[PDB]
Amino acid sequence: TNRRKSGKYKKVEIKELGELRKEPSL
Repeated sequence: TNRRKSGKYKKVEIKELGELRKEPSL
């Protein structure tokens, strides 16, 4: 069921990088 696995990492790709986006550090 690859579609369900992909969705988990897709959240991280946006949010976890989104923490750095809060700026300056985190």
